Amino acid sequence: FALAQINADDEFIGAIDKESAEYLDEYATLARDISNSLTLVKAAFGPLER
Amino acid sequence: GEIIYDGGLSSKLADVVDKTTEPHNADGAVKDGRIAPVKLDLEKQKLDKL
Amino acid sequence: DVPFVQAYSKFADDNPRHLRVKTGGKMANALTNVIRSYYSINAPAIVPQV
Amino acid sequence: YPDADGNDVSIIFSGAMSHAIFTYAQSQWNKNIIKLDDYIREITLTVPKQYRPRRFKEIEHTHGYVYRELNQGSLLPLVDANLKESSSYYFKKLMSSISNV
Amino acid sequence: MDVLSKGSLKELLAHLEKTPLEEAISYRIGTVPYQNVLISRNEYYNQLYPDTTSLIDGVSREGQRNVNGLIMSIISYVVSGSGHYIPNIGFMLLRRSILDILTKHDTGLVTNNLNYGIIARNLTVSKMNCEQRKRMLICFKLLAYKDGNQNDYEIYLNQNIPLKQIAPNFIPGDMRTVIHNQDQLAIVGIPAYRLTQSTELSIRDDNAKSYKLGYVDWYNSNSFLRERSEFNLIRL
Repeated sequence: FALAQINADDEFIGAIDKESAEYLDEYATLARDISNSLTLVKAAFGPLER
Repeated sequence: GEIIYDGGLSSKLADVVDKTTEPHNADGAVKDGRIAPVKLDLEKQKLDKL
Repeated sequence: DVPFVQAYSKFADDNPRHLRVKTGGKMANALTNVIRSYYSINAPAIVPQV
Repeated sequence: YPDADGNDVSIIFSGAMSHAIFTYAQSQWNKNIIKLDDYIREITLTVPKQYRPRRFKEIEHTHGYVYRELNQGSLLPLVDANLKESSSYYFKKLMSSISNV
Repeated sequence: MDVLSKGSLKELLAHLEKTPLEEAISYRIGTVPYQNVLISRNEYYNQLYPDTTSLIDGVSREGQRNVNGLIMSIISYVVSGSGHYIPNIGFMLLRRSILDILTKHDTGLVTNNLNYGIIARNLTVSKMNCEQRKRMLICFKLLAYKDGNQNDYEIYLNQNIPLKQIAPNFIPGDMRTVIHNQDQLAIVGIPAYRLTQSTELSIRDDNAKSYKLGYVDWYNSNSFLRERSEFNLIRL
């Protein structure tokens, strides 16, 4: 009944959404950090025994 | 004797901008009606905003 | 497909292409022809020095 | 004394282990140090066919070097889990990312 | 690479003045031309691909030590970027530039008694494109005018109508014709957008494509490597 209207016009520059494009890109940096951290811990600590 | 030719204002074909220029579209004789190139803040190193 | 794309791009100077068999590009062509040339003198010399 | 390719080689009295560790570290960092022209070639392969990189100064093209890492990584270790309980919290952050009317 | 990049008659003639005959010839034995061979093109077909080796393939081939072999080597260098294997030319001719061999009497080489029809047949003029045909005719005209054989050059053009249409418009002795010439003779050059790193069927087409693809890298990274060798040396 009270359905608001979403404009979302100023978000797009032509057919490109800058905020969405930039937000997707920072996951590539996160992927690099995950592999870097995992390998460094494996080399520093080796097999773990409890 | 009388001087007929001694030089004058010389026309140069090219204007070589001796400085780094950010990417731009056509302006001058040809004007580009399309939107200017979108500056995207990609390839971040430290992960901000994620 | 990330590890394969990186290795193929280094090998073939081109990324793997969809709807197109991946054979190795110019590196594969040069390697195949020099193998033929090594076997016999009758085999031609096709690959240039450049 | 100078090397054939212009490098400077220092002969000194040093330890066996200190020499082994230091020179191995040098060789590991060196394989990631490449010329600017080779770096541009690698960049050009990633970008679309019509895009090209802007040229640097003339000094940087003749003698420039850059350190690069070719490891792209993977998101699977974060992804591979039982996301049932963490999905609700992630969805709330997802909804807040886009500005709300 | 440098010769194929020149796109004007002025630039081509200037380059031939600065280039010794050593660059035209090669020291690799190669293979005998005019041979029906089967080559591997795995991009397209599983079966081997037939082709015929020629002097304009871009790969060094064996050539005789007569005057014709030297002229054919020069023309191949202009149109394909690589010359032939002529054994023991001698230091006297290697130091001379290509243009002096073509347009001077001090080289000690008798270039008269040359048949342009025989040379054109050996160079497979039917297989070369407009730019390669134009470059070949430039060499012929320089040779003809130096030896006073302008009539034989005209006779050759009359017998070959397709070559007469695209004949160069310069006269070897007149400088005004060289400067005002508007021919385009660039086999290779930096292209707008790019070209795919894919192979071609023919030996000539694939070798020509390899020159175009490598021109961009050669353009950027040649000045320093050449200078390192050029420094502390005397030119031939």
